[PDB]
Amino acid sequence: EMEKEFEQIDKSGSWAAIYQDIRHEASDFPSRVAKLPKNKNRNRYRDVSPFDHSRIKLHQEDNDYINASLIKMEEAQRSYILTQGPLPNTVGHFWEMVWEQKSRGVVMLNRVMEKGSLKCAQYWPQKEEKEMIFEDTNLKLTLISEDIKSYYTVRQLELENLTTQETREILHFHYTTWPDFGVPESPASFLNFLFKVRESGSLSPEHGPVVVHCSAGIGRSGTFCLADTCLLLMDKRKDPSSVDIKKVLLEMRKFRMGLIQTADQLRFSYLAVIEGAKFIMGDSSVQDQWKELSHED
Ligand SMILES: O=C(O)COc1cccc(Cl)c1
Repeated sequence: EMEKEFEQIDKSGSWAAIYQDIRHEASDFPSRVAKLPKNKNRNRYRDVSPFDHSRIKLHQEDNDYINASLIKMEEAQRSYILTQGPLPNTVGHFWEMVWEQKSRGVVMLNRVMEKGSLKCAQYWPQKEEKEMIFEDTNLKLTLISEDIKSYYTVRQLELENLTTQETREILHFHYTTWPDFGVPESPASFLNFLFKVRESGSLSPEHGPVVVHCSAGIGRSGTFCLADTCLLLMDKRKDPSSVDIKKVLLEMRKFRMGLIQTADQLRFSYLAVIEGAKFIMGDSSVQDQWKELSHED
């Protein structure tokens, strides 16, 4: 059981040690396309690249490259696209990807500005009456509605293919109180947020994969899909002891490098899964307690 493993590592203070064993066992696959000189301005960080085998390709003849990976969790029947925060010159590529992959949800785990620096381009509209047009990819994006909670925001967006006049509704889930290289206030507000994404249908197999990002798309983004996948596996087998979070994280690291960036993100992931297991194990009321503790009202 992970809860016992949790106490052993906590009492022995071994998080930095567990974390280094994961770093050392992690997959290394080629990322040749990311490193082509024509793609240097498509990468936010020189040291965070998609592997060639799992990279998302844009359907455009000129240049198919975006810093985005498909993470396919076969047993859980869940897919995720993990990506960087869009750059000023890749906002059009970002929405082209959302369109082409048939995604229903975008999960954003960072603020546009953190620690006095820009972590992400402002890639969605701030007011209903001021829509965004991406000339390079022929898409229009309108803000339909915005629901603000204390520490996250849910936006309904309309994406229009200007080439075919097709429209889709995209849900933007914005977690607004999670610091870079840090961990949420408590497992409670993070779990409340993850359950809200699930409730929307955005993670369901009748849609394309959810798009998840932070600044690099590996740390905070990693924590989100590790907790979701672990809870679904636990669900699927109704056995908390059957789930090894270290093995799931290594399986995810076959698809994108660096998922979970610090030992505290790793400890946070264990905590989130352990608390989440209360619900998965048949205590429905725990979901209402999370909503209370998160103080979203
Ligand atoms: O997602 C996080 O919390 C941390 O991830 C990173 C942020 C910026 C740069 C790099 Cl290399 C990683």
